[PDB]
Amino acid sequence: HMMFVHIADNHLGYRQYNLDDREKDIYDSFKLCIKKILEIKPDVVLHSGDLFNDLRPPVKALRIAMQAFKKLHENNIKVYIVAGNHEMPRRLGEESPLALLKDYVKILDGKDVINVNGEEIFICGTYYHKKSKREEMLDKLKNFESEAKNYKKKILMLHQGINPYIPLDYELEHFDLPKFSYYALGHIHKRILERFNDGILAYSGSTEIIYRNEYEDYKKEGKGFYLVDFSGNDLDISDIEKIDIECREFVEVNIKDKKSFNEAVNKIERCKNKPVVFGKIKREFKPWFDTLKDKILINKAIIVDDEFIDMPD
Amino acid sequence: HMMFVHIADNHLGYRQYNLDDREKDIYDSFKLCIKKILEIKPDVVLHSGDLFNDLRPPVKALRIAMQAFKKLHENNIKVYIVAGNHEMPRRLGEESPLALLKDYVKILDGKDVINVNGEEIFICGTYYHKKSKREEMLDKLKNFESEAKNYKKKILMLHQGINPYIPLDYELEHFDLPKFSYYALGHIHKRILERFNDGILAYSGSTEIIYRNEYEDYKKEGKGFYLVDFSGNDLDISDIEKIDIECREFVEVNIKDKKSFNEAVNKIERCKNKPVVFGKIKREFKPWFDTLKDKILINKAIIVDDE
Amino acid sequence: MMFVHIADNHLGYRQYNLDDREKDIYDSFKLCIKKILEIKPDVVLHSGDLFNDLRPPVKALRIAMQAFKKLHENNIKVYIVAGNHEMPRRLGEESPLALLKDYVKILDGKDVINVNGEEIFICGTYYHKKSKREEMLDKLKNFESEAKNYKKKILMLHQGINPYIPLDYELEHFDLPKFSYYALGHIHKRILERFNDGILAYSGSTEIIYRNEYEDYKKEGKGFYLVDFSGNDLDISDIEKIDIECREFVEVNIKDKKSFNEAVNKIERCKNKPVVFGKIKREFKPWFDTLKDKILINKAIIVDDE
Amino acid sequence: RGSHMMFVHIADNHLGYRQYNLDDREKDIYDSFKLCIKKILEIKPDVVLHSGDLFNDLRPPVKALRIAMQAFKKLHENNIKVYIVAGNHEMPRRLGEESPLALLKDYVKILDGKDVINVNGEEIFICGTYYHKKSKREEMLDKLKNFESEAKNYKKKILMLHQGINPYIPLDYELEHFDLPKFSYYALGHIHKRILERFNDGILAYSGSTEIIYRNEYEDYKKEGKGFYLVDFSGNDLDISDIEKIDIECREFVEVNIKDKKSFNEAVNKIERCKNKPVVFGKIKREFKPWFDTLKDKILINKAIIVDDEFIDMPDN
Amino acid sequence: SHMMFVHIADNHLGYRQYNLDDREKDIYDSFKLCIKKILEIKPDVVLHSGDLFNDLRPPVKALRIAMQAFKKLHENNIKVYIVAGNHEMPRRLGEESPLALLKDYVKILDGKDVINVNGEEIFICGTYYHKKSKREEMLDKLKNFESEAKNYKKKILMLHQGINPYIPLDYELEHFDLPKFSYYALGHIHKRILERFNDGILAYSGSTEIIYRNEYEDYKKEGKGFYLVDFSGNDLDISDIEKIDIECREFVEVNIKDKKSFNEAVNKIERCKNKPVVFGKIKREFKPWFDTLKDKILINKAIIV
Amino acid sequence: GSHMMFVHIADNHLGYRQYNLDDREKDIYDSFKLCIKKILEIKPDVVLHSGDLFNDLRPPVKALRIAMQAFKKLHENNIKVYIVAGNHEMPRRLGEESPLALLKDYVKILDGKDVINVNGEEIFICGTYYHKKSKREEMLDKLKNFESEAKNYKKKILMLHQGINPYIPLDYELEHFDLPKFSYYALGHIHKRILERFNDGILAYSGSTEIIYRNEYEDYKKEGKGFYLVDFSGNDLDISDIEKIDIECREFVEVNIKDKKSFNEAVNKIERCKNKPVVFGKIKREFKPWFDTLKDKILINKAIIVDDEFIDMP
DNA sequence: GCACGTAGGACAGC
DNA sequence: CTGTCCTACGTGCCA
Ligand SMILES: [Mg+2]
Ligand SMILES: [Mg+2]
Ligand SMILES: [Mg+2]
Ligand SMILES: [Mg+2]
Ligand SMILES: [Mg+2]
Ligand SMILES: [Mg+2]
Ligand SMILES: [Mg+2]
Ligand SMILES: [Mg+2]
Ligand SMILES: [Mg+2]
Ligand SMILES: [Mg+2]
Ligand SMILES: [Mg+2]
Ligand SMILES: [Mg+2]
Repeated sequence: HMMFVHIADNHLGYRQYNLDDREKDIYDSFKLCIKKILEIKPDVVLHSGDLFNDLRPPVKALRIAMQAFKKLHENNIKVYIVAGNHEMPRRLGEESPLALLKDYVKILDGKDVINVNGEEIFICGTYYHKKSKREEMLDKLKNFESEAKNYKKKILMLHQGINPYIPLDYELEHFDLPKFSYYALGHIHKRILERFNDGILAYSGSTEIIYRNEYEDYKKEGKGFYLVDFSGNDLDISDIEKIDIECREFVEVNIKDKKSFNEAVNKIERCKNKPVVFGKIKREFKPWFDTLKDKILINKAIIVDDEFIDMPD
Repeated sequence: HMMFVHIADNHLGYRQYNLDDREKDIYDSFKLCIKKILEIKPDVVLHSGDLFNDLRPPVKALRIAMQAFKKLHENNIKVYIVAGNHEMPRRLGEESPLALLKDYVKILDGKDVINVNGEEIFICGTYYHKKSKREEMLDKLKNFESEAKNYKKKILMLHQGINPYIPLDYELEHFDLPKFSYYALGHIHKRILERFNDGILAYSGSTEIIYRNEYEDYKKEGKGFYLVDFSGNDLDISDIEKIDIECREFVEVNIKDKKSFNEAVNKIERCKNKPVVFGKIKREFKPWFDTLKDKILINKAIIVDDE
Repeated sequence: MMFVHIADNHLGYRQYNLDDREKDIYDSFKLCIKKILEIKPDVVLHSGDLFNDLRPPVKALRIAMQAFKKLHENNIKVYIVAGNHEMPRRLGEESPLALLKDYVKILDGKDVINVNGEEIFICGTYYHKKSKREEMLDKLKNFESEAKNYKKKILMLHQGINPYIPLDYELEHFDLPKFSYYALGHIHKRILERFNDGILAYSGSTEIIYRNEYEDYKKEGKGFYLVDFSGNDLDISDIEKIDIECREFVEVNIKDKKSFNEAVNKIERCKNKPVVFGKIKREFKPWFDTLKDKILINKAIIVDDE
Repeated sequence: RGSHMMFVHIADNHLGYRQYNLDDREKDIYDSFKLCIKKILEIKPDVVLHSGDLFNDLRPPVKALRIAMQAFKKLHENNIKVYIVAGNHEMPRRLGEESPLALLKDYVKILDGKDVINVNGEEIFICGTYYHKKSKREEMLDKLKNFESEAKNYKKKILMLHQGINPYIPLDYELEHFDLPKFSYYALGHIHKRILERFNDGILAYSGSTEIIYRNEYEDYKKEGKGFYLVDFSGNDLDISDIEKIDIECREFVEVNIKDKKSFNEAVNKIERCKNKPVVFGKIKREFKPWFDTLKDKILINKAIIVDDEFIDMPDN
Repeated sequence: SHMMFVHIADNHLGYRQYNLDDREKDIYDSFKLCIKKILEIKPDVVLHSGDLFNDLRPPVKALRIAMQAFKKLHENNIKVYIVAGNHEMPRRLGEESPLALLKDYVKILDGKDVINVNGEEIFICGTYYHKKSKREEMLDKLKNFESEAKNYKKKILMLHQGINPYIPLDYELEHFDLPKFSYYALGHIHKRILERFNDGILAYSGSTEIIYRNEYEDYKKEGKGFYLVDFSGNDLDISDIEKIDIECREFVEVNIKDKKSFNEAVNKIERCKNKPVVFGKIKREFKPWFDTLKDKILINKAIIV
Repeated sequence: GSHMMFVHIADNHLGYRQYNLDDREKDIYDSFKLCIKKILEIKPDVVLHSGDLFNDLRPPVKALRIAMQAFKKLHENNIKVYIVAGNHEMPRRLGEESPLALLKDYVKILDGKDVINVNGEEIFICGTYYHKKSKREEMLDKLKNFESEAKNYKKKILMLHQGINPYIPLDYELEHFDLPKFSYYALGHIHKRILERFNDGILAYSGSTEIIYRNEYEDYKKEGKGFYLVDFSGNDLDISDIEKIDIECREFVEVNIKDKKSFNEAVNKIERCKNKPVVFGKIKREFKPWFDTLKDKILINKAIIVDDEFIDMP
């Protein structure tokens, strides 16, 4: 009877390694999500910020974003967004690139109660605030709890890092946020879904490998977005699907012998799309690995001249 | 039966001296033109490029731009634009911010025939080319006249510099461009209107003082846009009205004595808008002039420790 | 006090011209070193044949230098004697042992090492040929002279001694003076036993160099010795032998179904992909070729006879 | 001369090469190298570019390794940074095999990419790569363009390579001259003759071999002399005028053509005149052979052909 | 003793710094001062390593002084050798060096010559200043000298160049360029340099006056003048080399930043025995005060701030 | 005989480099060295040099070499030499020295009197350097003092380097009536040969030893360049006792090529030359490339090209 | 299908 | 008894 999508951190227009192919990769994976959300046709899409990677994004990025969210709004899919760190103006009077989506998307900086078929469900959220302004936020957060006291299904949207989920730094502590049915969170690029307070907290995670860390969460959790159903009166992890998205493959290598060289080539041959390779290659195997340049997107491996006597337990 | 607007070089989002106020100024003068164009309700608006000052212009610039061209298209005014030096991509696959206006505007890189009341009229244009590709351009230009041979009222749109009107550099020589009724030109920020070939050539000029030099052309010719009627079969200067737009005034000073100082105070009081001051002021007169810093936009004046 | 006696690694030896085999040698060597590093003895005595050639592969050299650096950085003093393989042949030719000069003391005489907290006398010399036995005897007698007033004395040599190796040998058992411990090398089988009121040892090679060494690996095991020499006297009881896993070799004689099953059983029972050698009847050839994925190399002779 | 910047371009020492199976010749190669090294230490440049073939073999004799390691240590200890590219001789063949260049890892930077060196007080871009074959020229072009890309916004750019370039060596060659982008200096090796000349908007150089490795190198030894280059690169532009060529004393070779008393006496004169027992080669008439056999003590090795022919050849003037 | 000889260079006759009569006179006077001491010494040979004149066409007075000097030196049956410096070297073909005017008193060196002194026989070779560009030629030139000196025991080389260790930028030759000679009579380097080199001893006589603003302190540390080697015995070393220094114009450096540094200025300036040249930096506030004593000073061309 | 003879030479302008040509600078040298040679062939008793030996105050070194080479050779043959400083050789700045100074050991620079005793007579010489017109006053006083000391002398010679009013219209430093009665007037500042009786005696300008300005050529053809050879054997001297030594020097041909004739006259005149001539004058544009055929035959072409079509028909 | 080096076996010793 | 032959085969270039 009801379903909604939690996505965030697309970082539209990010250009890793200054590679054209990569800027494309970000766009494509985004469009892939949009296609899937259009295939799913949920009632709501919660977007937890960092739609754009920059404050003044390339025209292609804006074209795609506007193109996409128009297509969603035309399919009677309601979309809520909170501005991420990257989308927050710095000069006075400066506008967010999110402003271009004003006609297809609701930018959240307060409460809103949305009536779906056939239920009535409460949403509140706010833009990215700094660690500096945490005090400011607490009042805002408490005012949200206040107006949500009498609501059964209440969703909170935020673009911050919460203390256990992100070492240093973080803007909020986990005991800072009130009881909500679902926590649509965004600033953290790894996939996080788990019970919290008396409900369920979530980071949708980035939709492509944006920064240097995300390599293992790609294999371990996969990148994409969440699809919460919220059909019944209760919600648990059991009613939350993770939609995965194919994106640029990264293979990590540690070529030190004939075996590790072949394991590398196997991993590379097995890739559907020309991978980004990283890790370490011993000097002695370097020119031999250079034979795979046709089969590889870019080689970001450190070359090691050192002769190690490393032996296993 | 027909009238149309030639505007160009608004340079949206240019932020002169890194000043907030200057970026506003540019917005303001643009939005004024749009209001005045709406008060006029012409049939066509020809925009000869450099609409945005940047390739990835600020968000406010894009919102202003889209709202403006929406407001024009919803009033059934057809708009043509050609991309200027500033709106042209560098990388392959980089897109022009003009593309964000695709829904209200025809971006020209070829011909198009527009049917007015009750006439049929030929328009063609192309984006900004470099001097380097002049040969390429000649081919393009010759093909336009060919496709226009049997047309009586023909308008050509370009965003280039033409050799007599701008010594160095320029991309085309004036004898490069074929016979057309009207030349909708851009890239030269001063107002230029004069007869040419067997028709009438125009540079609409910038809609605000972009560089410090264009200041006197504001004083001397005035900045804004053109309103050509093109009602009869022939068109002449008599049928071209120039719409002016008030914009930020600049004051030049050379204060070494009481005379030039008093002239300075006079001109500053004489200004309608808090002026941008530049020129020379003697070191000794420095603390005396700082009394008007609240009464002035910005002080970009040179200090002279001698004369 | 404690010390390690190792020898005959034959670094860079490439048996059957096999990549995997040259590796095997490196690997077992690096492993002894790791094991030596986990133990952290005071001294490491190396009785020669570290390298298999005078101009060993770059990797072998690279590995060796790293190894002894790591040992020297852990304040373990290392003595080595030049083996037959490490001895220059044309005049002016240099030994690959020279590349280790900064981590290792190459022995051609005496040296007294002060440990915590004992004082102990070491002597040794490079590999001499049979030809120079006369020469060597004097050298040994010169050692005995300088060691008379010393309590704990070790002799390092890389030779074959007459009883321990039928043919050939450079010294007779009665050629060598009385020492506490005879740190010897050049015989690839493990030899440890009391001798001349002391204890004589060949550490044995650290990998299967010749196909002959095949059974002594299973029967005695390859690696090195760990002598402590803590007390005033030392006996076999205070010598630990560290074993090393290495390449297994299977012998075959396939002429019927029995010997075939003995072979496949022996091969599957192997921990590391085996080297097979021996005799196989021609009629069994394509049938045996089914196991190449489970085998390193097949050096068996094919027999067209009845 | 100075400077804010200076560097030495050396290559092709072929350490451990043993020509004619002569101990003496093997020594010669060693000696001349050491002499280059000594001269560099007296010069004290900021950088030393070595364009490969330091060693003649993949598994070089121990003496060569010690001499080599000693040399680059002594250079590194005097804070001269050394960049090297792998020559044909130093490229591993079996998979996993190591280059003897690896033994210099701590004193030398092996180039297979870009690197920007900060000198006092200038900033200069260096790039290079190991030896590629003709077979992999395509592979190489992409890499070379990648250098051109990464050097455009750089002022001083040096390219290091160990290949033969098409005009400079008819057949064979791995690259064509139009393959390589504009660089300030082309630090090249693999052609054992001394080559220096302007090229593109810059200057291309072969340091040449530091001793007579193959039997061909004779005349360029006499005409150009073997050793290395010393470029200063102090100013923003560089021309030949700012490139000094350091010569090196090495084993003398005399070419002889003994056909009469004159040519015989001229042979003996050149040989007696030699500082070091020369390698004699060329032609000796049969009739003069046993007479020349008197000088075997005075000669390193005699590689001259004996000619039985009686020529009635006569010159005009 | 039985034998002695002199090494001098870089007088730069006719240099007129800041267009001052007194400066050009100073150079002259100091040159003539050097000449006086050479006459007091009475050596067997006099070696001059170039840059005697500052230009190829020097003023007539400079030409007069020089000729007069060497006339006075040649008349004592003292042999003199010279090699052409950078400044004395012709540009057009057919253009002559002013040294040519001294042919009657002097031997200009561009090759070998064996001189018999009392009572020994000694080998001299040298050549003029070559450019960096022509280093190759020079090496060949040098190689031919070594050849003709191999069988000679006492061999002296005369050159006017910068050698790589002794002068970073620029130099024409590297120190390993020059063969073993008994004495390296060098020029073009205005600072005093004397030290052993190869199997012998290399020397730069240094300028006889302060040409550039740099040379002020090197006059204090090494002293300016020329070298006097005897070479009577079989061996040569520093032990047999006396250096005659010559009194010349004092230079004062200033940095007036407070009353103290000003007082330090007055102390050093009043300390000048000879009408001083003042240079350096002066604070805006302190300009007029020395003008009370400006009559007591030669010229104030200190950096303008 | 005789008992006495001497040479009057002047204005060699040594180191002059006309048209910036190596050959011209050489020519000046060559003609000078030739004179010295002829003087040595002659072996006169005295040499009077009326100034302008050098062309500048700072002459090129080659010039100084050649000059000194010459006067030493003259002084060593026991020929005493007197010289006066020309316009060119007189210092301007205070303390500046004359290039004449470099010749002190072979030559006497005159700025006063000196009596030289010959075999077996006693004869008076006086002279002075070049003074400007402005300093004529000084000079007249100087001159009265010269006439005064020579009154009781029978053989008295005057050396000057000036232009005298009739012999040179404008400008001149002295009037002809400015100089006193002397046996011989050794004069120099005028490059043309002038010899004539004057004040019961004889005045002479030796003239330049080469064509310094483009004008002097026809004066060379008509009078010839070189020096004078005076004997002064009797108490009086007249033209009869003055031999004029001529010197071959660089020929200059003037052309005025306007027609076929004038062109042919040009080619003839050039071919007739012993030495590749300096050509000057006018050549019509139309004849330029036809005249370019003679480049091998010519030292330098300094003719104006006239494109103008003149109706010049007298 | 080729080439190349290493290994491995053997024969020559003044 | 070092030296060097010969043959055999692993491994990579390649077509
Ligand atoms: Mg983010
Ligand atoms: Mg974020
Ligand atoms: Mg423009
Ligand atoms: Mg514009
Ligand atoms: Mg062994
Ligand atoms: Mg052994
Ligand atoms: Mg090579
Ligand atoms: Mg080579
Ligand atoms: Mg000099
Ligand atoms: Mg000098
Ligand atoms: Mg005159
Ligand atoms: Mg004259």
